[PDB]
Amino acid sequence: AATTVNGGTVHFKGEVVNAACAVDAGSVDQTVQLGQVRTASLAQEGATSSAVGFNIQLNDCDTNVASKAAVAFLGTAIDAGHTNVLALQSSAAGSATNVGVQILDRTGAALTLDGATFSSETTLNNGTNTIPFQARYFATGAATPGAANADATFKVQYQ
Amino acid sequence: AATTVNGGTVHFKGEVVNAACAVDAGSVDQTVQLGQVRTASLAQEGATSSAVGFNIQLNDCDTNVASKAAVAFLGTAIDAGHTNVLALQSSAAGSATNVGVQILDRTGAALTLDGATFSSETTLNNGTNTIPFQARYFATGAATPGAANADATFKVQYQ
Amino acid sequence: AATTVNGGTVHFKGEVVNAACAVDAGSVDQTVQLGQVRTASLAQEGATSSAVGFNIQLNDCDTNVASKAAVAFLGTAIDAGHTNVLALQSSAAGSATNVGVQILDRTGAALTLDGATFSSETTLNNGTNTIPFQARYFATGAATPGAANADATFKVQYQ
Amino acid sequence: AATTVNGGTVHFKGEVVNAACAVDAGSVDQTVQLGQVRTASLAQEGATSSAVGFNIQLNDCDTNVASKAAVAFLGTAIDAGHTNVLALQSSAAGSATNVGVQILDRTGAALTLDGATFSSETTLNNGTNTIPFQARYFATGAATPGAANADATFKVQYQ
Amino acid sequence: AATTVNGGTVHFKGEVVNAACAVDAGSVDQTVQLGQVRTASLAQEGATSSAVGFNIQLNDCDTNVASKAAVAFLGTAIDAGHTNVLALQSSAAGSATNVGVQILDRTGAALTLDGATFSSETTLNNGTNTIPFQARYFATGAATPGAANADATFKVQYQ
Amino acid sequence: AATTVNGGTVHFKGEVVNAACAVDAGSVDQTVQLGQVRTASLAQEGATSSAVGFNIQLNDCDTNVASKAAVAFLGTAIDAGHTNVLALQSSAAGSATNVGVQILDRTGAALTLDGATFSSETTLNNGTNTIPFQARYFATGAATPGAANADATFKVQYQ
Repeated sequence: AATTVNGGTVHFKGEVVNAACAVDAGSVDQTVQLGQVRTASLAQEGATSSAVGFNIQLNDCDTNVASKAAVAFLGTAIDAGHTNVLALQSSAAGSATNVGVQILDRTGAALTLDGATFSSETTLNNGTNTIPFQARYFATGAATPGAANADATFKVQYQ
Repeated sequence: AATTVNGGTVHFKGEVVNAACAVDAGSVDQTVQLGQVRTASLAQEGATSSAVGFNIQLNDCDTNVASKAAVAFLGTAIDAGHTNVLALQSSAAGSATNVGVQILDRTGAALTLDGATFSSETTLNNGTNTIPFQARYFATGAATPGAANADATFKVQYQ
Repeated sequence: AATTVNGGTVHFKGEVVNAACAVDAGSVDQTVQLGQVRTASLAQEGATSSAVGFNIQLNDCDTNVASKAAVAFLGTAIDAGHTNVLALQSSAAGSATNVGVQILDRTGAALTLDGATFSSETTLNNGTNTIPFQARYFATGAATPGAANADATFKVQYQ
Repeated sequence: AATTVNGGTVHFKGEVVNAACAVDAGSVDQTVQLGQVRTASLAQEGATSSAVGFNIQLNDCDTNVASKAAVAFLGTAIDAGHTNVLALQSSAAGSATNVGVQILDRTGAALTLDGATFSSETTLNNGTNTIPFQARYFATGAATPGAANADATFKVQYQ
Repeated sequence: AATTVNGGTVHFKGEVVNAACAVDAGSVDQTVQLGQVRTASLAQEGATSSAVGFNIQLNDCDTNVASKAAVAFLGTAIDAGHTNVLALQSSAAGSATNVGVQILDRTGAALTLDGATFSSETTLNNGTNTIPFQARYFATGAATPGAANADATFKVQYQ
Repeated sequence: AATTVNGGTVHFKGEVVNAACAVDAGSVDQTVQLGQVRTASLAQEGATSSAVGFNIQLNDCDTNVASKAAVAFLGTAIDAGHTNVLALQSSAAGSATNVGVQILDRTGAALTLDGATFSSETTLNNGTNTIPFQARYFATGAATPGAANADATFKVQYQ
């Protein structure tokens, strides 16, 4: 008779921005799988494999508010100096060696995973704008077998 | 020869309740994303956006044991007085301003995030009962860009 | 020479039940699309549009074991009080307003998305039984443009 | 004017291997549903139901590099001793009893979910090799109604 | 001009072992939820509910180094004498009564949470070995509503 | 009637810096797990295993204020002279021997855990800058089994 208990838990994930563009609910998080890459194939100093395609959906956009648009990516360096390529996940005893995922900016040139690296001339129109980006496999030298997992955060700037 | 080492770790999350309703294993924790909300859109004193939908699954329920059912939500106030709306996560230098997520009770009226606020006439039947709830964006005045993340805990009462 | 790597992943989805009815492998998950609904068309307090048709296939059924059969649906309320209608997906900044999908029980009367709402006199025969159900668009008042996506879980009771 | 916000998130899932075989992007994760199994049907000590079929696609394969090929599966034991059969998901209050999914190796004999159980003579050819495997329902005694969900990880060895 | 400040913090969690088996980075910590258990259901002296399934991934394994393998679990006793069952978390005013989680060894028989209780004949093969284990709800008598949370540490022995 | 008691406790963790970069709330503390490392694998004088990837998020950054950026790490020496590698946690009777975690600077060369070792040419842009860093396993000679846990503090300099 009269029993108070905790049902479950609800995670309210959200983020406030400007009146220029807003990422979709199911667009916030996207799963992009590169696949299994062979070491022999990526055993060259500066080797590049097929580039995966993916774009972040962003509905609710205006043109009078913001005309210009910038893009950036948040990640880690594959081999320190090579900040253009992403690094392994966190498997010190199960990851790969000199193997990562490079990020190409829609601007035309390859971007570097720095976070605040906003160097793109994206056009913002009235509707559901979308930011395209590529991500291929990049080797710093001798690719090794193991784990080639990682993560990146998308960035948008309204001007 | 003969090496004893610690494999890994196992988190045993559980909770004992009454013989009226029991939350499902994969129903215990649910990820609900509101998305990116524009300040200009939520720049009104008492502004409300689209309300997200979500229900907590609860299998194993009886009718002779408990007929009535109460529901409540655990969270924080957006602007103190507005305890009906949830508050920001914890980013003092990256969160939003006057922006939160309101909780609507299935009873019909809007509920306030107080925890012990059990004001709902939910009918408990024999089977897998479920508690519906909505959660839209609520502005206390001038919405600001940044972070609009938060969390809430579900509550159930058997009578 | 001798390289051990992780091929892929296999998700084994299953569920044990009684010897009365068993859902088919390809019948477990069904994709039902309502389509694009106009606000002006659903801008009435308690408006209803065309009802979609769909039935869950369930082979392997007995008659001596269970003669009676109950049915229920798991979902969320469109406007709290209106628990009979489903709610939006989770797009706080891209969903609709006062727009949802109602569920009609094969029993004749409209059922409410509560989960444990088993109120149907379904006849269980020897063979491949199937549970019919309808789902039309329901407006609580002034329909709004955006997203009208949601999900529901089917429920069966053997007696 | 000039507003920097976080767009979304991108999950870069990958894995480096040898120059013998590489799993396809859409082949990495496969959804295999067994369906609803009746207790009465699996209420025998060592009962087996229909076996589901599924094979992991693996393009980019060589023959001069690796001629032999091994296969293994990662999972849990249904009843401890019965490590050959998979166990329930994690629903302590919603799962089944003595009900699981057995794994059959393409080698001919049934394999046990141990992870490092590589006991198969798979032939590696030049092209897109594929590893076949079956998975039927296995009862340790008296099957119970509830949840029969689980997961397994595929394993490949190049020699 | 020239400002030195502390960025953040990095927790380097690791553990050195033998050349027989090594737990994966993301396998080190695993989240296993039992769910909500009803008192009436666990109100019997020595009552047992559904057993959850879970296995600790351990890549990098050899066969010539270690052939035999032992397993153990670290936890607390539910009711002192019943060291086979885990105890509550630490909520003296919010936990349950006579309610815990039992641990079943893959060896076939049920193991007791003692830590150094290595009584299993696990076979170590070349590749990614995995240790299966079950964990159901165990009542010492009259189950009570509240909190049924706890934790356990995995243990492995190479011989 | 009228009872004054202490509810709980709230830890207010914060840090004031310059107008060049500010670490995120959930970015302040990051959990990086290396995993289980085999002694035989790290039984070489100056052995290095897979390097883990991780970057500290830092939103709110300016370009006119600070253009150059320095980075440093705070930790202990694995074997005194080897200040480039981190040392064990504090388990004098449960830690490892000659086993630690090296830190690689994004500048390209490997950095030493000294704290005030700011030797990196990081570019500061307008937005959410991020500092990448790697951390692999480093052996001073004969690796031993036990504990390989440690901690490091991130450092940033604005110029």
